[PDB]
Amino acid sequence: RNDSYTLHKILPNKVDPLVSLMMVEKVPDSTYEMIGGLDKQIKEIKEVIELPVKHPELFEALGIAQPKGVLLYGPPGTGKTLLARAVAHHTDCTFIRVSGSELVQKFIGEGARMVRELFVMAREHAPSIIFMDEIDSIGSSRLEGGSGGDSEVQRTMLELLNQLDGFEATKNIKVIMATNRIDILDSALLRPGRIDRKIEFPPPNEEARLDILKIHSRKMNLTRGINLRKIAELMPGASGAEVKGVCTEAGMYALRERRVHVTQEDFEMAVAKVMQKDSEKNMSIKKLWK
Amino acid sequence: IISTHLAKLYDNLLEQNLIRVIEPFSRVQIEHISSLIKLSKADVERKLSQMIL
Amino acid sequence: VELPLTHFELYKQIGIDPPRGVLMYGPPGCGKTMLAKAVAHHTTAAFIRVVGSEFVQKY
Amino acid sequence: NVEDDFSNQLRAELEKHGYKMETS
Amino acid sequence: IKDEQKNLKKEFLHAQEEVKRIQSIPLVIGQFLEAVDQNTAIVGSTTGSNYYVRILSTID
Amino acid sequence: MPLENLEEEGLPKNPDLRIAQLRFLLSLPEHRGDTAVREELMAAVRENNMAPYYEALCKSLDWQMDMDLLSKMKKANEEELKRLDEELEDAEKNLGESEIRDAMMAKAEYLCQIGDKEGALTAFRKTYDKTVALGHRLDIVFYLLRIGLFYMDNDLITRNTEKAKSLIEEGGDWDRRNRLKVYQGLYCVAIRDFKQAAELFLDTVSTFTSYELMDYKTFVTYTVYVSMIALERPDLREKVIKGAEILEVLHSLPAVRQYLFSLYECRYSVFFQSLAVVEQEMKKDWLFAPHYRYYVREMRIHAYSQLLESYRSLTLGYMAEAFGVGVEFIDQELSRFIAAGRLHCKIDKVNEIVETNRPDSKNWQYQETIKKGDLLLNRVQKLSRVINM
Amino acid sequence: DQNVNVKVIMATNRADTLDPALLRPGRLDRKIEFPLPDRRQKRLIFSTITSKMNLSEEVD
Repeated sequence: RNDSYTLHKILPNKVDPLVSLMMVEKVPDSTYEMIGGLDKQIKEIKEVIELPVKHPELFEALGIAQPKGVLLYGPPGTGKTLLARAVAHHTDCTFIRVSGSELVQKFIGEGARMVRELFVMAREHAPSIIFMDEIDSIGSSRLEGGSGGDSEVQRTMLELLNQLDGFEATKNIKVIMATNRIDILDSALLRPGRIDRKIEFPPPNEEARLDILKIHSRKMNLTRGINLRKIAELMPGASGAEVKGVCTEAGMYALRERRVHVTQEDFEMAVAKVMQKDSEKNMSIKKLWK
Repeated sequence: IISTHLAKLYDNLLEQNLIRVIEPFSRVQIEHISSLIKLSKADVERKLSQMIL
Repeated sequence: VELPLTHFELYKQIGIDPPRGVLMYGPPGCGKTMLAKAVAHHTTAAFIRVVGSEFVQKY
Repeated sequence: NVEDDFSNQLRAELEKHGYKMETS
Repeated sequence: IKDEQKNLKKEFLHAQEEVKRIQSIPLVIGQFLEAVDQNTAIVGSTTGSNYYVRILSTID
Repeated sequence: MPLENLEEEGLPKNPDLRIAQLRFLLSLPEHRGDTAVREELMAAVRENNMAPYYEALCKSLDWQMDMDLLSKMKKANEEELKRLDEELEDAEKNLGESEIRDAMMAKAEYLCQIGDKEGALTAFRKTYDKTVALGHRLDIVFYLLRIGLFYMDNDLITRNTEKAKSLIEEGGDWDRRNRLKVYQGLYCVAIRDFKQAAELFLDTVSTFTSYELMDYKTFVTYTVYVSMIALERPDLREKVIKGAEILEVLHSLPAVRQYLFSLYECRYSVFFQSLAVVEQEMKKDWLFAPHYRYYVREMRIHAYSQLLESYRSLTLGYMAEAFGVGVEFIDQELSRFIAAGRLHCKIDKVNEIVETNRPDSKNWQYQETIKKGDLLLNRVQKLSRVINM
Repeated sequence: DQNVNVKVIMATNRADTLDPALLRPGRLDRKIEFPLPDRRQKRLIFSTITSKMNLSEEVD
């Protein structure tokens, strides 16, 4: 109450800068099932990121020191990025995004100089994931010289993370970095004794494409005869977006036409449309960002 | 496109001529209405039956 | 853009999930805004144009 | 009479055959 | 006492004119963050300053 | 596919051949391992008698309880239990969301095979709480529906239906609605509302893909007959008879093809003959059709009403010929219908004129008011005394 | 998405100036691309511009 600043009542809710951050970044919706065809990938990622945060006990007991650093690498359109974030939704970790730029982060107004202070705060709201992201179309002016701006942040974080308090044989705060090369890495990340394993995702396969597409195709009506395979084979993809777009597009064709169901013929027209859009991006030398 | 569209309109055309005549009349003969439509008394009897439903 | 405004009911029914935002990308002059402008003119309504420098105030 | 449906199966068959032979 | 109620309602209605003056201008527009409780709540005025303020006759 | 169980089940229940049908009927539960629920299930199913199990005899000799039913049940359960344990324990060490989910979907599918209704709800909820693909989530509910219909108690399905309703909306998958639509129709034929059952069955025929259906051919034969019950002639003539959709659906209807013809021609005589036959061939076969009375009444009203509505006069001899029913019989049936007065016609047997009043006036709308009015009159008073004490 | 409401529909000519949080599932369904048009697609755009102008034809 003003001009004395004497307290009235306690609002039962807690506020820190970290809780707003988590909400704004927004955890994904997409399940590992949806993403699937990356089934081989969900097992590999699971072991290094998820297992030590869930139960650091198992590992403290064996007598190891839990990986500080986890590098995910491969294409940014085999849906590697989508899944990386899906591990954060699945854990219920706070989503702290650091790019080595001040994306909206408030704390002192950057959290990319914040190594030591961030771990603490993240600890309070454990488990947490500090996320580092490269797609090389945002922050394309920070890829040269030091060879990625995101790389400086990683280097520093893992090194302090290695030993502070009694937190070398305990782990609940992870760093996921996604990178698109094997060159963005620094020599400290390559040598083992802090980074257990480095995970690789293939470029989009025909075979994996069928399952991601099958789940989206369920969202609308199908009719007699399977031609999910025919439509999967034709697209060369370039993104999870492209897969998802085949379905949405079939609805747009059906709506124009004023159908009350979705037909097998619509999917045929849609793939072909989507395909063509991919080809235009291919000619221009572009990904999905212009 | 022409053949089909006209066909549906043809049967309909009959209804439209009857509704018009019938509307400001009550207990009027099939014979009187049948003169305006220029369709048979009997053919009209059948059409009214459907329209009533 | 235009059809869910008119008939949300058909657009939900079909198997495309309820309206979410659109992102338009390209190199300068390609008419990302042009197609948005065009549709808004025909409609005469269901469009709020806001300038992104109107968010900002002096104070 | 609890339900008309059991009796009705016989009725419709029977009634048509007699009625048809005579008048219809 | 059944009559006394009817008079108390008369006094009431005249007494209501008293709340009505605060309810009219000058007024500032805010936006309701959320209701922590009936008698007081947390609000954010259109100044980018938040205030903890009272609810006039426990608005629903 | 599990829907096949139902189709078979209507036959030993109704009289059209009791004994032979029972062996075949019993086999589909025999594999699934249905034993715990099976003895309780037979009792409920009855509404035209005859148990689908060996726990009672009604009309003829029942088939025996196979040993295989018990053996498959124990083996399937033991397996499911071993599998699930490693997964539940592993789930804790690893990502909670993924591991448990995969384990729970399988565990639920086996519980539904036994037919444990309670085991199906518990198994379902855990998967929903955790992350799971919208298509994959929605699929799960189909099993819980199949058991309620299997049980064929009106109460049990109403509980399932409420849950199913909340859930479909969250996921937003149309392919999945089609399977849901069929279950919904199957319950509808079972009670007094065929009117509702007709809509569900028609929409689904046009675009369907063969998952969760007992046989497409039987299903199409059945769909047309149900549409008639709901739909009077001005709707029926356009939609079913002359429509584009019926060819796309494919033909297996002929007994029914002739049936629709009789209403359109204005020659009712053959309608009544077919009505009697339709009760014996479709309805009995199918498990779903109780309170058969409703079906008969409505169909007979449809024929009478369409002729009467069009015509305020016919002469008796013409009226009798067209209807093709005996004179005492045409009168008696109508007598019930005239009381309600949505038809509201008199018959002379001295003037030889059958008159139709045909109210579309205040009379029509008011009569309904009275009937509804009676039900409201008892309830309100009953409520007042219970509370007072 | 209190109701139906389609969200921000925005146009972007900068790829480096853009948030990737805005691209998260459940904010954006469909991302539209605008290419520079090929010879055939170009001709249509030209034809319409000419139609707005009134002249005697001395352009092909």
